[PDB]
Amino acid sequence: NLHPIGKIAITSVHLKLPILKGLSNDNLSAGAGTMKADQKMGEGNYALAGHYMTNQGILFSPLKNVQTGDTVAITNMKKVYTYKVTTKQIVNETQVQWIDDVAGKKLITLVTCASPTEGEVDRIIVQGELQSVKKANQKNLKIF
Repeated sequence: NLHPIGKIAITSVHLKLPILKGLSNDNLSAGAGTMKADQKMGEGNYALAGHYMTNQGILFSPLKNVQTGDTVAITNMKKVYTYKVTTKQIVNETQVQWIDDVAGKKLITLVTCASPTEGEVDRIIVQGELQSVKKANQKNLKIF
């Protein structure tokens, strides 16, 4: 009853989660929440945040194991957008610049806490560049 607007797959770390609109605590506990009101898949910098771990278990923690070169796919069930990871950082929560649109680039930015410890101030950032956009068919949707 959070009404997902998509799904995210990172095959390299066996992550498959719903994409939800906004960073409600429920959204962050269930999957990847859109960090900006006006972002679109395959445009500017598409920013997604998820909790490191929930009561249930691991959620966006796998981001710590993502490597430069790994593929990240998102879909809205119209098109499938595949990104290639270009960097992974541990950064301070103050570094808001990481989610900003970057002129002439099509980026995805994935954010989670650097650990599950209470009052964690650092964030794992995985960022990638758009490699392909497809029609959401049988072939392209298999990974979700």
